[PDB]
Amino acid sequence: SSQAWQPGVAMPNLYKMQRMLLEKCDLQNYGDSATLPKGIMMNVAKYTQLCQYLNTLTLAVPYNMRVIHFGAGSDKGVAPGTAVLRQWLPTGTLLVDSDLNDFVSDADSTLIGDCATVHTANKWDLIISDMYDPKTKNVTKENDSKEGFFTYICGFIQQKLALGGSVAIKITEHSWNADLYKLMGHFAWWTAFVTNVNASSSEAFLIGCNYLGKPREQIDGYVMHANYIFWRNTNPIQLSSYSLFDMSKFPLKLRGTAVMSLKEGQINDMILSLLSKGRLIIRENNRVVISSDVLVNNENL
Amino acid sequence: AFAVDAAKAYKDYLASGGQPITNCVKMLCTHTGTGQAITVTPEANMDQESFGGASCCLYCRCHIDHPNPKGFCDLKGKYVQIPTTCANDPVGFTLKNTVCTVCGMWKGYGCSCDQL
Ligand SMILES: Nc1ncnc2c1ncn2[C@@H]1O[C@H](COP(=O)(O)O)[C@@H](O)[C@H]1O
Ligand SMILES: [Cl-]
Ligand SMILES: [Zn+2]
Ligand SMILES: [Zn+2]
Repeated sequence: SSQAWQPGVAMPNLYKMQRMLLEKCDLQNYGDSATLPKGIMMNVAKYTQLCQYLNTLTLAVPYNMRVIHFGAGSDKGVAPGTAVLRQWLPTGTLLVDSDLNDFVSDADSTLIGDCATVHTANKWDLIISDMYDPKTKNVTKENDSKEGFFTYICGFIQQKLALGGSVAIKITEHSWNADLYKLMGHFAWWTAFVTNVNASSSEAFLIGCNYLGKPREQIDGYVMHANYIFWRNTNPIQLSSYSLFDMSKFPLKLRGTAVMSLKEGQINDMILSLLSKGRLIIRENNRVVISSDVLVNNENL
Repeated sequence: AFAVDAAKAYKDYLASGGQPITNCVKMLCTHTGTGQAITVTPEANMDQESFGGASCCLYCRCHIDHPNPKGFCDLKGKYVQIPTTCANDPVGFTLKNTVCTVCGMWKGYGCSCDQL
């Protein structure tokens, strides 16, 4: 293979360059399962492979890093993905997580409610989303770009992602948004990453690597999602848990990436080059303050 | 005067044959770590499993106040190493056992401080 010993498979660049039409996703291995190590949950394995892949990219890793994780609750009432992120991230990293339903978490702070109720004063160095509604898996209806939490995520990135920061946002055949693909062109690099443990699913993480705050490439998101599905439809990925057994190089290196505050007028080509290489983060370095909007109602008489 | 005693309730439920709390979050790790009980990153040795701390805390999992005037949690935001022989019930293990304040090992499951 070669591929079976990786944490997963990233969309090859040539598939990004196509102009495919959207088809139904029909995966050959749809129903295969990886053999997980004894007692290990799918969500731990999936997040572990995501982080192993992110270790291969040029993520900025400043002191006093700030990471926010949407869709972090499980139907079990715990947060396995958050637990993996906290293991991966340098000790001391500020980690906030959130979900619609109540759950217990290892994050530094947790907000319960619809993601649209979440507000933050500060900018973030990394945004992870596992948000998903399994109702979208209806093959009897047309597969159009979805709004909902994707509309929130797009605005949140444009308003609250530090220049230089990165994102990993979970999509599927039916859970996707064209504007989010378009926003991938505002990063120095991007891909769609499929974990080897969950390769039987049309799930992927759309990863934007080093945010530039402006279009570097113009992407048509309807077309790009068709390109992604074409890739999946024609490239069966062998289910594999092999990478889970080598955790010796798992921790994210604390690079001490520089953080500066800068005004739009100061973002020259040399700055943009440092951003693009994972060598600079642009944001305020103030205290991290978050909140959840609460709707108040009195239902008496 | 009245306070719910969740610890005693779980101990008695277990002695009566109740199934231990499940879905504690087990971490992947090298299993070449220090073996200390509660750490900022997984530190299981060959004879332990590492778990996300909040998922192994009776008070976190039951949604009840922590028995501590400040309500602080020893486990949330950390990782807990559980002997593999006791990993079927991490919440029971952390409830019933104590960490040596000197070496950070579990009393009776790694602490050698009382040796000659
Ligand atoms: N609009 C939303 N705001 C916040 N969390 C959401 C939203 N939609 C879905 N989620 C969460 O996303 C998670 C998806 O995980 P799963 O359903 O296990 O793939 C669930 O815990 C949901 O509660
Ligand atoms: Cl419970
Ligand atoms: Zn607790
Ligand atoms: Zn000791």
